Formats: sequence, C-alpha cells, structure tokens
Amino acid sequence: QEQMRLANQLCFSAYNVSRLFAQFYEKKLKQFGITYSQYLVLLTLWEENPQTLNSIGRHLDLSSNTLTPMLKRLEQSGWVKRERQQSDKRQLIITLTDNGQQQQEAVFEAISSCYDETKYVFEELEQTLKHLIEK
Amino acid sequence: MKQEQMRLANQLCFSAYNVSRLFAQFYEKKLKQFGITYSQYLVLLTLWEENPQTLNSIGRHLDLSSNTLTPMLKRLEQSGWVKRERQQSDKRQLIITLTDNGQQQQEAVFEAISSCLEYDETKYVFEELEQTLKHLIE
DNA sequence: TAACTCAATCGCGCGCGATTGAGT
DNA sequence: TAACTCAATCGCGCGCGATTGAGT
Repeated sequence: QEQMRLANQLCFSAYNVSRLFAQFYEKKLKQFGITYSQYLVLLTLWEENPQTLNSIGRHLDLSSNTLTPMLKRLEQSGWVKRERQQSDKRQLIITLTDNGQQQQEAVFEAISSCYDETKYVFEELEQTLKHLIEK
Repeated sequence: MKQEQMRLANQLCFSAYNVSRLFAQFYEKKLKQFGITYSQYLVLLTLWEENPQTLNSIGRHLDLSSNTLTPMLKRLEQSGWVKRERQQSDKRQLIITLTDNGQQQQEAVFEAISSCLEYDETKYVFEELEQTLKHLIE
C-alpha cells in the first residue's frame, strides 16, 4: 500500500512539473507565435539541421502522429521547409529557413531573461519508467 | 555564461516532459481494463480521499478548472464512477459524489497498479522544483 | 509478387487561454 | 441596475494507439 502512495505522489508531482514548465515556456514564446512542443522541435534543428522527421522523433520520443501536423504548422509559420528526399521518396526532410535559423538568439534571450543533482534524479526515473513499459 | 543556465533549463523542460509522458503511458496500460484514463484516475484519487466534493474543489487539488473537468466528469458519470448533481443551497455549484461502484472499485484498481511496480528522496526533489516553478509563474 | 518501412491519417481525451451566461 | 462567482462552452494543439497508403 505505501509503495502505491509513493508511486501516486510521483505521477502527480511529475504531472504538475511538466505542466508548469509548459506554462512558463508558452508565456515567453507567445510573442514568436510558437508552442513549447514546436520549440522542442526547433531545439533539435538548431543543434542538427537538416533532419528527417523520423530523426527528430527519435530525439524527442515522438512519431509522425504528432510530428506530421506539427511540422506543417511550423512550415506555414515560416520556420522550416518540408521536402521529399529524391534518394528515398518515403522520407521527409526538415530544413530550417533563414528566418528560423536567425531567430534562435532572439528566442533564447526572451526565455533566459526570466539544481546540479536534480537532473540526475529525473534522468534515472526516466530510465526506470522506460524498462517498466517495454517488455 | 547565461547560455549555460539556458541549456540546464532546456534539459529540465525536456526531462520532466519525458517523465510525465512515461507515467501516463504506464498508468493507462494498467487502467485500460477499468475503462478510465489517467486524468480520471487523478480525479478519482481526490474523491477517494474526500467525498463528496465540488468541481471547484477537485480543481483546486489538481490545479485544473472546469475547462478540463466539466467534460471529464461527464465521462466518469457516463461510465458509472460518479454522480454529478446541482447544490440546492447554491445552484451555480456542482457536487461530485462517488457511486457505490466508484467507491468499491478502489481496491481493485490499486491492486492492478501495485502489482506491476530509496525513491523517497526523489519525491522531495520534485516537490521542491514544483514549488520553485509555481513562484516563477506568479 | 511480397515483405518492409516510411509519413500521413483517424479518433479521442485532455490542458488551457479565453469567453459566455446562468445564478447569487 | 451592478458586482461577483460559478460551470459550461469554444478553439486549438498536442500525445498516442491504431490504421492507411505510397514507395522501395
């Protein structure tokens, strides 16, 4: 029973924390016209560009069920280019525009202008949950 | 130097983003058989501690509001877990009450979750970050 | 021909900023 | 008439189990 009461106040605690972060980021990002999930996508591109949809998904643990309609929105909003690979026409290559590439500094400033062992505790629970789900 | 602090905040959005997802995945897997979602399970946890309650009260406990809870208490009512009824005293208010079935099924649910499960130190680190972030938003 | 691997699509339930309109 | 406080509603963007259909 007590091991349940521990598990329950961890779903709940992690459930609050990700919501509050998401709130905090969307507050600052509102002015650029992008969401936090789009921001995450843009963080992966800012590190490695171009990338395939599949590659971005692997970085974020997401798939095309999320990333297909969401890269579209980033394209419509001028941050990225979606185009088919000639080499393999099933694949989809996501490339930053110049405007997408350029605004990184502006975005990072907006966020920045508004805990050493914590990160370890998350990264470990992340791992513990990943084995509990799979197999 | 500011850039290093950003990288830290980015790999915490992301790390808590992954952890919340995985827990939801885990609790949906186990709760599938009872025909409830994890968010409904959360609502049910507060009723199991205190019943009845108003929609507003539940929302205070989970930091949610009617925009989420209104359509979601309707699903739990349709599924037989709760009653939704107007307060005679104050007809703006909406009182949530567990059914017998919703009350009685607690043990069954907990068992289903329990049987698939030092980590107390961890709970303190989350609770604190929660509290840092709450003040950061206001 | 088939097996395989992709993004795209479908259905649903959140979360949440914002607004509405009933009720006190 | 007003101020105030509720659940309900609206619109949108996720997340994700599941399926589809184009391409290799």
